[PDB]
Amino acid sequence: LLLQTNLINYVTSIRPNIFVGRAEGSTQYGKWYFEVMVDEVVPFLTAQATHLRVGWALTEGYSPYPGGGEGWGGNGVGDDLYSYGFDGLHLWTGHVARPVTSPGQHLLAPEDVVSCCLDLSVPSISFRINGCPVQGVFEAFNLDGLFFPVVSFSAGVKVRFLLGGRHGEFKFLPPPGYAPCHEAVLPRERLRLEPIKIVLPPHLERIREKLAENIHELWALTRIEQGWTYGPVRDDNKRLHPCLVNFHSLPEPERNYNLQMSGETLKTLLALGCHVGMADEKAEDNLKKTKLPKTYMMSNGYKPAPLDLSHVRLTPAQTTLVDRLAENGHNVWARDRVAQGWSYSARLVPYRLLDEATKRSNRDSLCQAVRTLLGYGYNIEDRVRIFRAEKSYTVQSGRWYFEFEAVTTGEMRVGWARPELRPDVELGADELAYVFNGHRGQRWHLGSEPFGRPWQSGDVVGCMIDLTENTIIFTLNGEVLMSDSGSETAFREIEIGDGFLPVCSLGPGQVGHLNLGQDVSSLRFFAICGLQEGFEPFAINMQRPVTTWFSKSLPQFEPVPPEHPHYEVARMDGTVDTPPCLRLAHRTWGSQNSLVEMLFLRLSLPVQFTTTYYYSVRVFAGQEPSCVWVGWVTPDYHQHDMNFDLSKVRAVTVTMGDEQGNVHSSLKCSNCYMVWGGDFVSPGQQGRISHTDLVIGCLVDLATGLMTFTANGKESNTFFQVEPNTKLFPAVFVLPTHQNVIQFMPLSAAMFLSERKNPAPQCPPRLEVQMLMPVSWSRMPNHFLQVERLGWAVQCQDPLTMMALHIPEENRCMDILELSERLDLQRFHSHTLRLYRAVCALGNNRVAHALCSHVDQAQLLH
Amino acid sequence: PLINQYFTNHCLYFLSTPAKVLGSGGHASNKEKEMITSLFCKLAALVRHRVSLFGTDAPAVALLPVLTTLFQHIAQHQFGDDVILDDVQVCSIYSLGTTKNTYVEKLRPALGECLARLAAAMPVAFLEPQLNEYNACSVYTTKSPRERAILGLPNSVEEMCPDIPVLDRLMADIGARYTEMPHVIEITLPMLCSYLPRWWERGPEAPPPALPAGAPPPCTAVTSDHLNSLLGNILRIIVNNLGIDEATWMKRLAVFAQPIVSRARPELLHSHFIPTIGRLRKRAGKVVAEEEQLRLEAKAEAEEGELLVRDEFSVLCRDLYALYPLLIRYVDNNRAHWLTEPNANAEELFRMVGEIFIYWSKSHNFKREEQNFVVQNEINNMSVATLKKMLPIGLNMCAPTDQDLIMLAKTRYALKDTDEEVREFLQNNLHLQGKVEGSPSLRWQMALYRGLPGREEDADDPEKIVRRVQEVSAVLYHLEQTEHPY
Amino acid sequence: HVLDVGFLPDMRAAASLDTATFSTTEMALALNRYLCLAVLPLITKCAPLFAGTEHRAIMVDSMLHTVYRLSRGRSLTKAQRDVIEDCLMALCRYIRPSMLQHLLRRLVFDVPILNEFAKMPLKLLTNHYERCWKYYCLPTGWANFGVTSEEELHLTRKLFWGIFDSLAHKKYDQELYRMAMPCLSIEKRF
Repeated sequence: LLLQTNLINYVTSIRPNIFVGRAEGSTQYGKWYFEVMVDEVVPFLTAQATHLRVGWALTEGYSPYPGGGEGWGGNGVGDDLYSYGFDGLHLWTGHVARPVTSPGQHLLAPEDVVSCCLDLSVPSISFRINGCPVQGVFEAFNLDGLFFPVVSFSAGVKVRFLLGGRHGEFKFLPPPGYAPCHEAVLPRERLRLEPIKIVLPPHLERIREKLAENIHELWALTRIEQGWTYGPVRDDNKRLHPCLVNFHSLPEPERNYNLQMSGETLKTLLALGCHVGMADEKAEDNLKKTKLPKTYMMSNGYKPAPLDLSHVRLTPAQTTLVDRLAENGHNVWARDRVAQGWSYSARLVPYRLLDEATKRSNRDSLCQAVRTLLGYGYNIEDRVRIFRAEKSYTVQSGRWYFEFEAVTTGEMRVGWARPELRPDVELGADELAYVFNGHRGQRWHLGSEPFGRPWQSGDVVGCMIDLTENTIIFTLNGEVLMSDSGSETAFREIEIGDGFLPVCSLGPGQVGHLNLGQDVSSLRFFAICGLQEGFEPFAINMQRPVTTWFSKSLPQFEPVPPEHPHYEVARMDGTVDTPPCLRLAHRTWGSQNSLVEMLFLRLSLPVQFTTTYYYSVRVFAGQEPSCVWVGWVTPDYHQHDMNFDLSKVRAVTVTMGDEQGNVHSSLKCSNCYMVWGGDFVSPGQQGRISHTDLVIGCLVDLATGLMTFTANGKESNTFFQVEPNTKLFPAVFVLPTHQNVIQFMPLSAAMFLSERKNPAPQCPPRLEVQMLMPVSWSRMPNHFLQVERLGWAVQCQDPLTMMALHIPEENRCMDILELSERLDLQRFHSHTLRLYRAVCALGNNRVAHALCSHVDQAQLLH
Repeated sequence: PLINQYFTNHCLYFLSTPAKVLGSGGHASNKEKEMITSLFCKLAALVRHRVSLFGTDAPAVALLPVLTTLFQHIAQHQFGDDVILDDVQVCSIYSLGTTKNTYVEKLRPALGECLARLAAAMPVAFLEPQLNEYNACSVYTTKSPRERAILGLPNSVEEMCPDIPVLDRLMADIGARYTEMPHVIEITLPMLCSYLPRWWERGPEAPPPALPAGAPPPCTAVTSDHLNSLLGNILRIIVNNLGIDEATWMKRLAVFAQPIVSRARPELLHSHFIPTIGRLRKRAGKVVAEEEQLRLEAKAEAEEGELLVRDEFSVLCRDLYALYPLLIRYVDNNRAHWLTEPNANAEELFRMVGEIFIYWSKSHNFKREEQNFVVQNEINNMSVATLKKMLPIGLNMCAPTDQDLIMLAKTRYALKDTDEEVREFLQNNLHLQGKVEGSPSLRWQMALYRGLPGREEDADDPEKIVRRVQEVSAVLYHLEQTEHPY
Repeated sequence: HVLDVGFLPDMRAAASLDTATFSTTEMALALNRYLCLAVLPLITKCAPLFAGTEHRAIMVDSMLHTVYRLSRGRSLTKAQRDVIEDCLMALCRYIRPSMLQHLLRRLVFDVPILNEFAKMPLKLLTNHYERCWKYYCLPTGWANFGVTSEEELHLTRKLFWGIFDSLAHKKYDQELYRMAMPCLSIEKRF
């Protein structure tokens, strides 16, 4: 019932820039073997047991946010379903600490190695202990994403990655069919460690024949003039060239070889939306044979006589079509090769993003054909991050200034803002911001407005505010920006309001450096527009770096605000004739019909010990059985992932079963599926299947005592529409049943722990329906982990720990410092500290001994 | 059908650039063809407004076969020689009566989409015939001499080379190294064309009657040209106009030619301290000349007292004619130098000692008798942003910057001490009372924390308080300007 | 009021040559056009008021009976000023001048309608995103105006400028994606 605290170590995970995925197409054999050895000397650092574990990550985890974590603290890997790990004896999948049987049940002691293997055919991940295999592994997981090789580590852990290509001296032999970076890894990049997150038209015949003849006449002459003829001996591995023949009497294999490309040229040209027509009729007769000094004669008898194209250049536009056709051709070739080739050669992968040189050559291969045709005459025409200082730094009056450095020159914004800057809204889209955009040279407030020249590399942009005169004057590299209307950065008549607060935003793939003047010398100029004008920087007197809260990305849970425009709920009173129920509403007009709005209940349902071992979803009778089960504590939140269909209501009712506690989530119009939800669910939208992974695969030493279950089943969606089949719309009352106690019944009795024996349905005000908001705020820690060559091994020594809150009901960590801006849990925590002091009253020492358990000497000293 | 046709051209004008970057060729050429049938038409009502508007935005590769304007390429050159050759003889018609049709044809400075094979004919078609009338020609005052700078585009000819039109005729007539062999042939006229006006140093404007009509076009054009290889031509180009403007030092040089040429090329790219160190003292001498205007208002004011004399046409008729037109172009000198001067001021105090020592009299003397500028500025404010008011626009960021005690808080303390409407005679009193502060105030970490690192040798003297005693006093007069104008 | 009082002019519109005596209602409404003229309400315009605009245009063009030219000018002023309190939904009232005013060669009452028709693009330029009906009615009306006025019109400067405008209520994103119907090439159009 009360918030908890304790010191927690920072944990961070890093990876090499290696990506492995699988889909219906190119796969690079989709199975890889991963190896890494450890070097640690710290069984126990200052705070607690040092945490390290290795595994995979399917590019949608985003686990490392230094600070708040799902359980206690920022655990590195394996703490969620979007990651998998192993620390010597554990199967870490979603805060699950199941160990395994293997000789030498010890942690990652120094001079130990681990081997990780991934199979694409069956979804299976297995680990290899230093000398032993694992007696149980997990399977049946998702595959939609690239799987990182990731290592998690606390302070004091050093590990060395092994690749096999150049320095990965594997102690274990690679398994039969896994290639450690042999054919292609990052074809357009390199390796490095990175921290995660019957009738035919004769027109076509003549065009094709002329094209094919004009392009194939060059091959014979080139091959007979280059003098790359065979030696006196008959060598079959010398790459003999049967194509060294005439371009007219070429045989059937050569005919087929030319026919594929000749037909594909016209096939891709007829699908590009060009207009067939003789545009100018100029190149047909203007073919001038260029001058050639008499050295062109060669003893081979075939003088080089190419068609003149030294002055016939069309445009860079059709080069795009040529490149697209070349990419399509090489993609088809790659598909054909992957279908049957399976060549173990230093083999090729999708060429759409392979490399600059090869792709340029592929484009030029058809560029020659396009140019020759022209010379002949026939010519044919996820979100943005936001950063801001904490509300306590809000400034009401004066003259204030800071500098932003724009390393990249993409979508980045700079300006001031009101303290209550709602996230999930592009910077400057409303009245709560006065910012500038340098990607297009336009200023932003309640809409775009052109202003000032756009940015360049570095381009340290200065931002200014004058609360006395209500003016905002941006400065660019020491020169004041200018507006098109003859004014100086027109944001005039800006009221004081509740004070202003610096803010910046970064789009995808952008890098920004802002300097609020914590130290005097870091500012770029501050001597042309602010030195004597009273214009005075932000951090005039700070003994510590400014907090600079950032914007989260994880979609947490938030209560439904009673002021929401088009989402209105109602707590209908429970009567004798009807159980208490909650409804919804929507502004059924031209307003925003949003996505599947995920609704949550307030409190939890932890299963005992299990007495349930299953769930009973019911529409009107026994529905689809075998509802997922875990048989553990596992608090479950009832979820209503309903789709707004511009209809009346999708209500929910807290009914009571005959001898079991069951919900009643009514709906009336269209497709809306509502089942239980785990306490760590954080998905987006647009998905109905494959949202539960990491099934349990524990077994025995003989792999015989194997039991499996659909572990981590959060959204066990019930597509109700398979139950009825009619051309109407009657009310559907789905009432899943899970609560099981001795009744010799409602939802609230089990989940409130007070009126447990009372079976009357109740909805105390603690129960509030919540929705799932995509983005919230967060605090940037003022100190991070410090940390790599000679095999790119990572060395980390510096210790770092924070003291962290905890919400037992919601089961999620959070840094204590967030209370400096929450101001709703800060008051409660101050009052609970006062309660601790009151109950440890004057002249009492038993209660003091009891209290030395909820808190600790080290925690108080910190 | 004239007004509505012209009106819709204002909106649907720039449609070529953002949409259909290469596919808009047929549309733009099609409209221009019909605009030529109105050349013969003569009407009593003026229709010239649609003529300039239509061609101003009409331009907004080889795929133009339906474009009969390919045959219209020679049509434009045809009218070029008609007026100029006939006007050589050219009084009632020595005016814009015959030149009113030449402005729309010439002006095509940036929007270039077609070549029309008109490469080097224009320098000989009209420019060389225009050179015939450059000198006096024993004719009256020229009617439109500025058309040479306007209609003569600043190197918007796509090719320049001497001795080609007079010698290379059959070589191009018969028909891949082009425009590269004359890499040094370009600099044959500028080495000679620039030599004549520079040596000219006459006082009155009469000896150079038509000289200003030809000075702008060459220097402004070729300065941009050939910047990739030869930077020296840009270097000496700044000196070219710098020497010629020395003749502007006299209080009465031009009453009509002064504004035309001042706004003709307010451009300086290599006239700053690093390229042209002497430009600082060169313009500093102009500051001394500019100070002479201040004595006129003070001297005539004494005689104007109590209306003892005919002050209607004597006292006021002195400063309006000379002072107002001069200072149009001096603003850009400090504006361009303001990017480096405070940084150079941060580097050393000698960066703008002369600039700080000057421009004070611009507002010091113009506290009263402000109507002398408004009447001479009728073209500007008749229709706030007066040129006189913006005179210290660059000074207020530099002149009070380096006064004394770069980071010692004495600057603000001195301003507070003299914030008492102190008279010029009374300015000595504050030097005896003193006002300083080594406060624990905002001088802590940011304010007055650039100055000491920036003032490696922070020269502070008891006499230097007098220098700072004048900076705030100037701001006292500028304080009431914002409130009083209303 | 616009529902209750506004019903009365709709009934009163039915007077061409049959009443000839009941001009009392015409004067009663004519002397009380200040009430509608003096306000600019219904910026939201949730309710469909295109019927009221159509009726107002009818009485504007209803000069066949007694018109009381002063009251005619009062009605013209009321209609012209009412064009500011609407958010451009009177599609029928927008297409009516194309059928009536554009067709007529300033015969009797086409000039007062053409005044507002030319005044509309002044506020509709660079804004007022068009719809299917608006985008379809724009080119036909523009072509009719630009073919009819050039030659057979008089030499009156006010009459010439009474329709002389660009008249392009173009949108920002799009207005209509239906098949163009020249009778049922953008370079050759204008």
